[PDB]
Amino acid sequence: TFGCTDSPVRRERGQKAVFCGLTSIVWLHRKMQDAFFLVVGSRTCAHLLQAAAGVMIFAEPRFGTAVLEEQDLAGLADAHKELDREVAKLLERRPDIRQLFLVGSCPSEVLKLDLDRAAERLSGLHAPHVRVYSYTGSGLDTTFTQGEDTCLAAMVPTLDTTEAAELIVVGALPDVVEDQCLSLLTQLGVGPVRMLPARRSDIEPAVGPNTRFILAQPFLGETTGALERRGAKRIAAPFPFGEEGTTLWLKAVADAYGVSAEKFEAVTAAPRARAKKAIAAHLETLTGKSLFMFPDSQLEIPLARFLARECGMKTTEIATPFLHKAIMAPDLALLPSNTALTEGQDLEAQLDRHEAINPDLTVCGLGLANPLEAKGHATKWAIELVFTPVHFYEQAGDLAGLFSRPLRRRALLN
Amino acid sequence: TFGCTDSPVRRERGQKAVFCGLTSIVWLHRKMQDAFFLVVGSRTCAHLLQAAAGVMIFAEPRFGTAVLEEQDLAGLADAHKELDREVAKLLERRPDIRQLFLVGSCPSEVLKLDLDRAAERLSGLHAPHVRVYSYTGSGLDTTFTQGEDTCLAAMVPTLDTTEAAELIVVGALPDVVEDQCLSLLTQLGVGPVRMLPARRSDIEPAVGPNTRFILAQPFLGETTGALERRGAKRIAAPFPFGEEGTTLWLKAVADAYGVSAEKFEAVTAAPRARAKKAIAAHLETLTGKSLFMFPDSQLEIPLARFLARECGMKTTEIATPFLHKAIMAPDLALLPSNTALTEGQDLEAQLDRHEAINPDLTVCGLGLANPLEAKGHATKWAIELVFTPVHFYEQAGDLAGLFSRPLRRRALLNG
Amino acid sequence: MKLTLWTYEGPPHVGAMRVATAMKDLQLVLHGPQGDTYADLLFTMIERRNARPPVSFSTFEASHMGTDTAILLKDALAAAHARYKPQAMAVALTCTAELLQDDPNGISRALNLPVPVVPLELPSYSRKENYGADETFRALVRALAVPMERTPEVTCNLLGATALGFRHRDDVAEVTKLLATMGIKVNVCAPLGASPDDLRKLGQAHFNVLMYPETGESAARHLERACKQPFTKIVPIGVGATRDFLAEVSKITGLPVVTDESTLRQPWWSASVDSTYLTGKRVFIFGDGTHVIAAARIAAKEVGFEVVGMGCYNREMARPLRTAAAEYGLEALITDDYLEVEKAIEAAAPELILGTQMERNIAKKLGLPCAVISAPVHVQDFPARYAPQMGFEGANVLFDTWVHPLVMGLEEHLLTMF
Amino acid sequence: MKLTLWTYEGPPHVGAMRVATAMKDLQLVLHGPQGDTYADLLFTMIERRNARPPVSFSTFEASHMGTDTAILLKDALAAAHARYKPQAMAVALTCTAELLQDDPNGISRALNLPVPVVPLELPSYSRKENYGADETFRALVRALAVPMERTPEVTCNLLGATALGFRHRDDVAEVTKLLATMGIKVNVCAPLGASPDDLRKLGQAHFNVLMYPETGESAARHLERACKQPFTKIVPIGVGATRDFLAEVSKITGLPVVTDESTLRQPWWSASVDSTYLTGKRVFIFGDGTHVIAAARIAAKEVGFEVVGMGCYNREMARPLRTAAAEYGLEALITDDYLEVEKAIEAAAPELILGTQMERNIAKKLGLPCAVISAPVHVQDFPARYAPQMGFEGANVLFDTWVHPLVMGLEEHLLTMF
Ligand code: PMR
Ligand code: PMR
Ligand code: SF4
Ligand code: SF4
Repeated sequence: TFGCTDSPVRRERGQKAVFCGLTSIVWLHRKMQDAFFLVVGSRTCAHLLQAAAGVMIFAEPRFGTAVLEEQDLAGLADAHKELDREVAKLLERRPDIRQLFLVGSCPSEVLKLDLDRAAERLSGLHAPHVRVYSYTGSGLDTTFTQGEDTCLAAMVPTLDTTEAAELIVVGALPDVVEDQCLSLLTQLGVGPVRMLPARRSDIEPAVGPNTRFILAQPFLGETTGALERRGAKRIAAPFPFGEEGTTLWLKAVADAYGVSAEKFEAVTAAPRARAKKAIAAHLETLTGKSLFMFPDSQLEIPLARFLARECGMKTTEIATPFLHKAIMAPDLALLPSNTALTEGQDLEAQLDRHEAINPDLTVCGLGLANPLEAKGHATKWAIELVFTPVHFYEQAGDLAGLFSRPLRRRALLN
Repeated sequence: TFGCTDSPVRRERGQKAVFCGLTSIVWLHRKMQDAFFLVVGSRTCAHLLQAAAGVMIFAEPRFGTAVLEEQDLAGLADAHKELDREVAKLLERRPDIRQLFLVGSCPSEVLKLDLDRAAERLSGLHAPHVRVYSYTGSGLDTTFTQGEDTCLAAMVPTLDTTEAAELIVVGALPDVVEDQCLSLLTQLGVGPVRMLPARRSDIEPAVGPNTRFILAQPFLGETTGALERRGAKRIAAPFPFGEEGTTLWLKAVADAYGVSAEKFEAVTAAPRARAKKAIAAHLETLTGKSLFMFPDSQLEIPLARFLARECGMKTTEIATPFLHKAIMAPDLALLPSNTALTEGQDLEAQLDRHEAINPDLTVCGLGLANPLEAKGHATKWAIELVFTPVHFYEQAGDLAGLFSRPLRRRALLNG
Repeated sequence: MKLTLWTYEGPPHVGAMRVATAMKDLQLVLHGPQGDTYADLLFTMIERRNARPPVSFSTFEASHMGTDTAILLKDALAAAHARYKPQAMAVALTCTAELLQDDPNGISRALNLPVPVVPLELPSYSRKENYGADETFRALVRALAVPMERTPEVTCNLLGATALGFRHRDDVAEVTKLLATMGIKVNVCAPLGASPDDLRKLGQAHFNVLMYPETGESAARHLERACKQPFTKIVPIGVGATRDFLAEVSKITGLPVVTDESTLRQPWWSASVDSTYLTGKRVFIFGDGTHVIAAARIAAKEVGFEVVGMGCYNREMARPLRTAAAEYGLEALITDDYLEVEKAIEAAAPELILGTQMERNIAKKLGLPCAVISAPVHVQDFPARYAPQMGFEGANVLFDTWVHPLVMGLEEHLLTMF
Repeated sequence: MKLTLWTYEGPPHVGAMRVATAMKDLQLVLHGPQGDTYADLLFTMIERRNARPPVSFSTFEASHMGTDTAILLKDALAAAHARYKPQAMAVALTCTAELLQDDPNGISRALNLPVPVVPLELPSYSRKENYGADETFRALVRALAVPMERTPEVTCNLLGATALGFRHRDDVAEVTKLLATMGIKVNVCAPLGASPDDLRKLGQAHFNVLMYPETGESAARHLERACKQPFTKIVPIGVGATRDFLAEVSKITGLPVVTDESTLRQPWWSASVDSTYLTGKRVFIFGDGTHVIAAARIAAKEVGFEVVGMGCYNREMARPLRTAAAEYGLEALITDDYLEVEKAIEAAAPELILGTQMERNIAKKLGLPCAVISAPVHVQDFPARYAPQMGFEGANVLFDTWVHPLVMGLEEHLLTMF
């Protein structure tokens, strides 16, 4: 009745309608104050970033694209020299940049520009004031949120060493969410706890053989691997979405740090009740409604789990761009047994399945949202789940509200 | 060729298209910082003030209307204890007001509300923090700028007495204009000098048998009379419009205070050449152009004089709501002798004369402007002349520009 | 006495002026002091009309009071007629002339002009602008309108459009289109565009479209008695209300409702995911009764706002507003006092204000988004461009207008988690 | 490498999508990576479309590169034809696919589909969006348009209107009205609303109306050679340019110019006394060549502004702009670099900016009034309401639009002396 542990997931390739990992810069540059994100790509990549950024593009943001010119398209050694000239020119103008990320794209990768080596040589040149990294955000390699994962993983080898037994919470979270997380954990008697990424380059967490980490976000497979390579040990947990997800997440940390059951219960009791109450306000519209999720971000399984178990929704097909088995285990074990799971996408085939199901609410991207609405399908646009505070207790009702809203609007307008 | 001293002026009456003196509150309240202007009138009077004030009405202005209700019209209705209630309530929440003006309107006057009596009663009740005055701004009594005159005149009997021989410059001028005037007179060695009205209620000028005053605005006949009753003597002068107007006005003060010719010419030479050069930028468009002025404000004669003498314009009919002969004598002596002068108005007859003249530029109100534009007549809307710094040397170019602008727009838009 | 800074409506004689100025070949003569011509500027400047309003004042002042005031009125009536040769005239008192004892009816009858002079009774101390317009138009229709045989084809009159009416120009154009698509032509649009002789031919229409109850209600009721003409009770502002209006017209005439919806874009704009952030946004609504009632329905049922306040300044529309407000679980705010509107807005803490030019400024003061839905209005809300509030294009216009002041989805999401 | 934050135009394949999405019954297949479908959102979100664009991508990714990429393009063409049964298809390369060795022409010929598959040459590292659309439409006209008999009635084609075009929807409607008044009907409007079959019958039109040079100039020049059809050189934005356009059309057809100006209000609005304070307002103008040339004439000759800067981001319009700018005594600013636009604005210190969405944001930082006259543009500039830039209603819309951000005459006089 509950448990998708052994559910056969449909793995699917074909036409896809997803974002590349470049899009991660849009939220990363806001969290990471000392950082600049320089894409090496074409006008296409620049055009994506500006359309994605919206009003952000006019807010003097800490990102840009070194757009490939015709002369850059042949002769690898010359292209590397041009990149260095372009970086030297940017850095010379911008003393405030302490972290520079060289971001890989489809054009740079087909050109086989070794940005990993460029980062290595640029770090050596511009040390100690500017550390430069390299990671891929290309559509060939990443989908949407995986851009955060490749970014954070690039920082890990370079983090300071320590023998301290500290906690690292991994994932870029809204400041309010991050603050609540630190508070709850401090109340539980666990510390010091640091965040990856930090808000500044001079306060990144150190890592060593006694470090524990826990993922706040499901899409962090590479970063997990890199942390494990440094000796860090992961705390397995469902993702902190809703009252139940948050409790189970904090409980895993508590159990790992030997926190008493009485202490856990006393710190967690009030915020738990407040979360369940906030959610209850959205139960009437949400309960019994069929849910369908197109793949976008890897938040699908944890959010499907939250919506079924806490909001009474019925799952139909729940699709994800990538499913990390070990990381997704705790959530899969709670996901209702009926759920049809998909990894990847064959767009037209998936759209045919969608129409046959005729789901009450469809989570999908902005390329699908309006066309689906026009066909009489109520939608919930997927990007909002990455651009709203949605983790932990205080945001549990707001999260439910994100899904009740489009159904309430539909009813309101007819 | 110049001089309209003995020109017959047409005294015309009938339908008029002019503002009542209530409209003067719109600029008066900005100048007089600790004053409040309370019209006793109808919704018509509040409607006018709101329309006139535009953006100002939303800036919590220092004016209002005690609007008469049906109950206030009755022969047993104590509208005076109603009015006292109204001002007590107004002053209760407004300790910033040191001067309250009870402004008469057509309804208050036809009803025969004694606002003068009310002002004395109420200033006794609210002494020494607020002095309350009474004047008429009604359409029955006053036209447009004459409301400034009736306001200032009401303040005069109340001014401190002095034996001092000081100068009062009369007329509410923009701050920048007032500072320039004050600077030039200080440079000439004349002083000390004060403005009526002052910026605040505690620095109003004193008046006495040795006081001199000069008018900066032509519409100040009643204030002139009131000051002369306190024993003060006027300095006659053309109005300080343009380079020539301003020199003559300054020279009159210079001559009055025994200022030498050497010092006058030295203080005055640089500002003068600067003004004359600023005017020349507008000469090509303005020269030879015929001018017609409808009556609105009493600035018509002095502005017509400036446009003919300094801008090469040709007068046709120049009309004014009121022509104070003594005050306007200097400007009239300088007006081109061909000028047809009119005091008052019969709107349809005056529009008929306008039509037959077919003048190049017509100064008129906002009620006539667009209608006249639609008949092919280039207009210069008259209100702007009270709502722009136009007096003295520094603004002489800007003043010429007010008149060249509509002619240049017409050319720019018709090829 | 009432301490007054802002007034939503002028005196009733201004309403008379906007019936006269709406019409052609009619001269209105107001018994009034010199100075009251300030109202002409409303028409020449705000509506930017290219001609002087067909209105003149007797222009009494201090030197011609007493027995002269009655003579000045006589002369004004005589001179207006000789010069302009109108098909009919109207005579009325200004607020100051109401305190006098001159009789415009007796004065006008003794003059014995070859055309009708219609005397108007406008109580200036108890009534306001909208009543002035409604009563002037009614008095003129009762003087001129006459029973006639119906037009061979189905026709209606349009009633209530005036000079200085908020979007009256384009509402007339848009409503005419709505009716033409159903095979219904307009007989007379009145007062706007109509002459006294057009008012004489009002009775040959099959029914009346009551465009604006505040300026057409009384004439609509008279024409129902005199000419046995039904008039529409639904004002076609909003998609729903436009549909109900057409169903109403259909019942009156027996003609099927036909629509051209090829450029109706508001429903899809509102249904698109771009608009989901608009759900439950708290809106305060103020203005005249007609426009407030219409706006609340669009807000709640078409755009998906939560209506959190509803009121009007004209208590002539208080009954239907109270009835409308109750549908939203709200008590109607009936007041002409802007300070009381300001208090109600602050108490309701809305995210959007729909109202008058006064509410535009209250909204500025409070740092709140605002759109104009109703007179009183400034020059900008008399646009050069096609800008109806009525019908299907009006729904398009209203959608764009209301969402404009609101920061957009993306911006909202950046101003919370960053 | 060229450091880029803001880009005025996207890549050429987005221009191809603008043509394909404008059309009906045409499937575009783009050889491109997973992720490039972001451009779909331009049409679904900004232009607010109710269907998926008729554009599919081969969707190659790291695990399926090499000899698979060619297979993927083949499968994408086959699948798009089998599912949608279009009348024709187009195939092009994304920027990334340009770096690959796959031959779209060779692959499509080896599939041997029942319909034409038109290969497109879009150089993504040297050219941009507008060229992509201009070229795509040209290639389609080259493939489909044939010599024909002329229609018995005088008809024309409208050329250059696309999806994601700034006021293309309403410009099309307004230009159509202008032509109908002269007795000229539209044969085919293309690309917007046209099917591949409509393009086959382009030849029967007497002449072509080039609505937008940046997106239709090449197809206009081809049709002059192939179908002997003259095309109009004057773009009807502004009263004067509309009159010049109508006289131009008059020479082509021999038909006299007939105008309906019953609703043309901009000239009177501009002539009215309310507008006198607009004289000499210093205006800086930026955007695409067409809209900047048109705006400068209105600014100077119709509104009375002084034009203090003129520029465009699209080098295809550099010469016509230089020519136009010299008439104002100006050097045209030719740049795609918003930082250069910002500097030129700062040096000119204008009182008003007419530009794109970027200029609106430059103006905000500088605290300057700004109105939008050209793409790139946000969702608000794709309105529900009627909002042409062309013809007589366009002139109305443009007058209201440009004057709105400016502080009014009265408020100006309050600066100032108080
Ligand atoms: C790259 C294409 C693209 C386009 C054309 C839009 C339009 C648009 N995106 Mg945006 N958006 C694009 C992409 C993205 N958006 C993103 C974010 C975003 C948010 C959070 C939101 C949004 C929105 C929009 C909107 C609505 C208007 C606006 O709020 O600016 C457009 C036209 C807006 C909305 O109402 O969605 C339903 C909203 O809340 N976008 C992100 C996050 C990385 C991306 C990549
Ligand atoms: C009493 C009626 C009335 C009306 C309806 C308007 C409208 C109007 N007055 Mg105003 N104006 C009125 C009167 C007055 N105006 C006054 C002032 C004034 C100025 C300085 C200006 C102005 C103007 C206007 C305008 C134009 C729009 C605006 O500036 O707000 C309207 C509609 C405006 C203009 O462009 O005039 C050509 C301008 O610069 N008014 C004054 C000074 C006491 C009065 C009495
Ligand atoms: S003319 Fe008389 S009634 Fe009219 S606004 Fe002026 S004071 Fe009031
Ligand atoms: S990285 Fe690849 S998928 Fe993303 S915008 Fe650039 S070319 Fe497109």
